[PDB]
Amino acid sequence: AIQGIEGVISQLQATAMAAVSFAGQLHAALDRISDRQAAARVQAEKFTLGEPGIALNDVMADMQKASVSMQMGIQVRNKLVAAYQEVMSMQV
Amino acid sequence: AIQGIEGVISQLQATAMAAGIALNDVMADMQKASVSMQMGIQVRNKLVAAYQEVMSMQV
Amino acid sequence: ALLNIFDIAGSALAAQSKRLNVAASNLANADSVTGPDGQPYRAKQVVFQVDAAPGQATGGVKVASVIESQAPEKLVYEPGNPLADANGYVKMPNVDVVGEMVNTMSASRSYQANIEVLNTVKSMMLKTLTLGQ
Amino acid sequence: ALLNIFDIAGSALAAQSKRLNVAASNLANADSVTGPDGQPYRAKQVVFQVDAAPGQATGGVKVASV
Amino acid sequence: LLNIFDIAGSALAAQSKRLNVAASNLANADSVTGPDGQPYRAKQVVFQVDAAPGQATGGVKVASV
Amino acid sequence: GGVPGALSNQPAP
Amino acid sequence: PGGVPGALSNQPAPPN
Amino acid sequence: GVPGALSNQPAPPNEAPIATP
Amino acid sequence: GVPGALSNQPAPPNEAPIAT
Amino acid sequence: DHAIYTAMGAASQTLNQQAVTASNLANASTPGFRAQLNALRAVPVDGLSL
Amino acid sequence: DRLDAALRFQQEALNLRAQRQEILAANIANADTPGYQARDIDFASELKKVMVRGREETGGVALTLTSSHHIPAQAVSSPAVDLLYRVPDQPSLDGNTVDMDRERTQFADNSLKYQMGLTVLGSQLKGMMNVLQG
Amino acid sequence: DRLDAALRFQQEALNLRAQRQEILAANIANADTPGYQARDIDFASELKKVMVGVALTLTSSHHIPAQAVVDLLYRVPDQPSLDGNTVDMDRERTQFADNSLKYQMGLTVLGSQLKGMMNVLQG
Repeated sequence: AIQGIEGVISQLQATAMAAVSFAGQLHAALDRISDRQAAARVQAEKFTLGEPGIALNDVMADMQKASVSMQMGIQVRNKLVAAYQEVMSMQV
Repeated sequence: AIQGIEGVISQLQATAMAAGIALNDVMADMQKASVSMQMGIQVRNKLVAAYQEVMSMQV
Repeated sequence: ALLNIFDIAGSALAAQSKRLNVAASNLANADSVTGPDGQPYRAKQVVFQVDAAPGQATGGVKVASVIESQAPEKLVYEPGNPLADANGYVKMPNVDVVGEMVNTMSASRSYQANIEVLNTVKSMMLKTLTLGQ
Repeated sequence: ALLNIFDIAGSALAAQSKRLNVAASNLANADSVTGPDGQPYRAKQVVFQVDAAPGQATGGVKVASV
Repeated sequence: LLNIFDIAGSALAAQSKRLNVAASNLANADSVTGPDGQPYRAKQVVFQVDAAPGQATGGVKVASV
Repeated sequence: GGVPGALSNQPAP
Repeated sequence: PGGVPGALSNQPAPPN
Repeated sequence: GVPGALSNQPAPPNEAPIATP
Repeated sequence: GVPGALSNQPAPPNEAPIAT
Repeated sequence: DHAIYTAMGAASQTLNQQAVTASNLANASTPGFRAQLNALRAVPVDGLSL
Repeated sequence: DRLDAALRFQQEALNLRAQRQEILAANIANADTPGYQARDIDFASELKKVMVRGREETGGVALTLTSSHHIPAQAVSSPAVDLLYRVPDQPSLDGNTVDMDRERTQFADNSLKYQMGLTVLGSQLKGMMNVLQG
Repeated sequence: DRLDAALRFQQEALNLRAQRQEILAANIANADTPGYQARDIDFASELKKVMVGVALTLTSSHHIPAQAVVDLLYRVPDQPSLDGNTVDMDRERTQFADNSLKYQMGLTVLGSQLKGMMNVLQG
């Protein structure tokens, strides 16, 4: 927006005068896990396609790693949900 | 720190007077943290219950 | 640090696959006489090295380079074949068939052992993920 | 298409089959006086080349011509 | 490490050693000389009980060739 | 790299 | 220092 | 071209005459 | 040393010569 | 796992000996020929234990 | 502090089990490489050493990343364990001392002992959630 | 459905592998027929074609829904037979074994994807 760019220049002036989070970390972890899974899937599809240079060893190992990463994400989600349920049971 | 070295010499005077990350680590610290959080929740619940029992009195 | 076993065993699997492929290529061309450049086929072999960067204690295995096998070229007296020598000494590859068959068997067995390592490691990782639950 | 080992070994099988066919045809025509037309039968030979391949280090066997 | 595991591993090692000795002997049925010029004298392994701290029952160790 | 694996698709396609 | 695996390094090599 | 490739055309019939026509 | 035991010193390089 | 290599060496050297014998037999009519003797030498591998 | 100290022995034993299995897998991978002496560690002595003095690493040196656009890179970070040589059983011309029977027996034994460590640690952690359960 | 889009590629690859397996086995079975041409499909191109329709509209209950209802490439002959049969044993045996292996690999990948989608939900 024009007013949005005004706000950007205002924050730049703020930085001049002066002279990431848990949700961000969870989003980063989800993005990393999804990117790994998509990379393994894309390599598997490329191997199934018949394109040269892609070895079955690498495909199978990358699928293994993607499965392990998915399981790690599932466990983290399970605990996190359990901790949230525990906190919401706290008496106030 | 200068104050940190002051604290070190103070503890020496006290002695005078007296005379990447793997799943193995990730999971273990994750479990602890869960255990410590549960302990904190239970202790606070006990304290809050005691306080409400005291305040629900009749004087 | 069970994740590094993934890298170690994957590198080992790839190296053994390359070794088996090179051995099979040598075996399939034992009877060849000509190459794409007209040169006789030279038996080739991989070189295995520890896949450890400077300062790394123990790693998997890696294929450094593919080298021509050191053995006299098999001379055949056929001065009627269009490819020949000054005295009619056709040069044939120095492939030792027994060695290549034993190499293929050894590569297959080492490959299967690494697969077992990977399988049991993944099972342990899943457990570990089921630590407290 | 084929896995590399499959292609190499299948090419080896096909090349050996071609060589065996040439040998059998020669053994059949050992006493032939005239061919399709009137010219004598000439013994055939099969020449094995190594499939250059991008890898070069690994490659099967092809047969350019008889 | 674990007892039965120790026993089975020691016995696997002993039987592998015996198999290797037998294979080397079979290879040298017709050998006429060695490096020094002496004849090849056939090898045979000696099995002994590995129960040093385990009373009279334990694994098998190859004492000598 | 220079050598393709045995379990790879026909380097020669 | 590694070396060639299999047949070449398990056959009796020349002296020098 | 190479024996074992894929083409959209059937191979011509395999005739082997005994005498020259 | 007993085979299968642990020692801090590496085994010497072994060789199988043909002629002494 | 390494007895296979001992047996493979034995088989390959048996092939070499057979090649020598066949080369000798091919020259049964060669004028003034001297046959090549063959002998299997045993090489003991010198490690530390057995 | 108290909970960290109570669960520290089994946690460290399980980490050392993981590192020993990494070493054994490296030995199995290099089983056909000519000129590779098999490596292994003394579990008990190294375990006591890690408990008295905390875990340490030989390398670990990595590029610092002050900004959000710096390219992350690390050299090597291996443990401070003593990699000892295993005594060979029988000689080999290529020159490696990886005897496969020994490798696979140690692998299976380490596997079961790691599962035992997981079981003990999980039992202790449940044995604690049971208490914190009211 | 989004679930179809995730599993579309592996399902189509598995179906194409089964069809090519049937074609190769038909080539094996008709090896002795004189004048039979060995046919095959180009797996990658057909997989593109399948991966890259209009159900007729049903106004009421009685209205009947729309009723539903690959290209074969000739193999280049290697050796000329006298009966006109171009089926080669070795080539198609290797192709048959390879197709069996790839069918198993596709089954493995599809099963892994379904099992992951399942353990995401289980709880």
